[PDB]
Amino acid sequence: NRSLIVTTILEEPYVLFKKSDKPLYGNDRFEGYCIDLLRELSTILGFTYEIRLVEDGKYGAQDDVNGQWNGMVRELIDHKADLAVAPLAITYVREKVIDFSKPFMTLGISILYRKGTPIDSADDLAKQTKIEYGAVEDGATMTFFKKSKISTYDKMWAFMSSRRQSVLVKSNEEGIQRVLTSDYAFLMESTTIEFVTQRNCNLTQIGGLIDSKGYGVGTPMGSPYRDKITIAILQLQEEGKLHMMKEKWWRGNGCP
Amino acid sequence: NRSLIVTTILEEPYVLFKKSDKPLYGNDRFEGYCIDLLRELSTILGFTYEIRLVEDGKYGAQDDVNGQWNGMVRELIDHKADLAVAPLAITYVREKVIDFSKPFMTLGISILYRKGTPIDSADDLAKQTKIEYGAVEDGATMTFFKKSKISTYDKMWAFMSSRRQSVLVKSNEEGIQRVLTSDYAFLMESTTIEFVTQRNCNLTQIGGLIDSKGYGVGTPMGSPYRDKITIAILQLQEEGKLHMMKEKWWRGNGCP
Ligand SMILES: N[C@@H](C[C@@H](C/C=C/c1ccc(/N=N/c2ccccc2)cc1)C(=O)O)C(=O)O
Ligand SMILES: [Cl-]
Repeated sequence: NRSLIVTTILEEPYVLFKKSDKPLYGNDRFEGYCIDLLRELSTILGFTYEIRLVEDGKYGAQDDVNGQWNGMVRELIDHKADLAVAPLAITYVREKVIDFSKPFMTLGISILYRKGTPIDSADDLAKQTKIEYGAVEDGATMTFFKKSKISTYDKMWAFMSSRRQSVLVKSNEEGIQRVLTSDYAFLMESTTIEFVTQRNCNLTQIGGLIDSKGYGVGTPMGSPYRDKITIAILQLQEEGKLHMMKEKWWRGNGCP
Repeated sequence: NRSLIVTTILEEPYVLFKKSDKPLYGNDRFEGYCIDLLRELSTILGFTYEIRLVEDGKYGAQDDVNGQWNGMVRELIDHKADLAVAPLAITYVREKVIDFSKPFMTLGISILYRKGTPIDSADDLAKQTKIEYGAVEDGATMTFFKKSKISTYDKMWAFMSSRRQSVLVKSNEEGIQRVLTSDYAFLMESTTIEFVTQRNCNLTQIGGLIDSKGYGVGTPMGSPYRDKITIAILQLQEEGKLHMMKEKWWRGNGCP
């Protein structure tokens, strides 16, 4: 029964500040899917924890000049947190430097856009330059296009790469706003798209999932929590609890 | 330098004997998704191997009286195999006794039924009695329904259980043939449903995934290969190689 430090990041509906008229204290300031998941994990494993929002505000990417990591990944590497419980994508490059639990949610990159247009796939966007499109700078989604040898997606990356300053945004809050107020398609993880489209009733996911990945709890390399967390996740999945938590948090405010 | 012993089991289209007019020897006698996966893994990690078909023809379950395991899971526990490369579901009870890689495929229980009807979900079946529905008796799909506390799945279990002589079958093939000839829906893994619907143009999956689980490569607890194989699988996913393999082994002769 250690007391752990858990790093996480603000992103609805995984983690948000709980609405209140007066200051809330400590872990009580937060709510969301990942907050509920962290509570269920602590019940099973028997630990208390302090939630600390990641200090530099980032998920985790590697500086290609100096090799250094940032974000929640770096916090784990440096043993500044015990666990990262967030919508943090399990990717090849990250799994090499930290230990992820098995996934608690499965998803893929897709496209956020306006409802009734001729666009129907990544190919449709890749073909033309008239409708702009991008992703959040330095997330797994942007990293995917940058590294992809796949035809359409190297082509999409050229468009993005040569327009880094315009089409790449700094957050999801900013991407969504750009979709809503300009002619722009936002490349984004499908779970987040599904939350957005149950709120902004004039937006939609375009096409299928472009790839496949999961979110996992991050731990430092070698951590004894990693396997215990994987086993607790499997228990919660088999009890129906992960599904119930997803329904709780994605229950859109009634989108006609 | 030591070759690995890989336990597996015959299961279409994951592992089958290859039909060929040309002489085949040893491992080359097998083909399938899991064989292609093993070959990619051995190229990436640089190991040689011998494929062996599991002695008791089982994936792996624990005896409810004496606590002993069988199947491929037992071969890993006893250190008789280094890897199990098969569509072995990553479950809580198994993950406690062996080390699974991360999933190479993610799936769930779903519903096989004919096209063209107003039936659109599990709930549509649950609240009627005209259309019969069932599953393989004593299979993982049945286990789910029996333990679920969800209202819809509870009704479904009560129906299937009480009507077991009428609606449960001994094999997927008996259930599929029944969907084709009679007013009957069949519950099984979505991977199997996809294989079927690619070959039976008059059939479809109804609704989405009822639960969520992954197939993973098994290794003995503590194996140094587990994390390596995880990292190779993530590389293959990101390169689009696992998607290409899935398409190769699942695609049928096309349907309008
Ligand atoms: N979930 C993905 C990240 C996800 C999208 C969002 C990435 C993102 C990256 C950095 C980020 N940073 N926000 C701040 C905010 C304030 C200060 C510094 C940074 C905000 C969002 C994606 O679709 O790629 C991952 O795990 O990398
Ligand atoms: Cl793992």
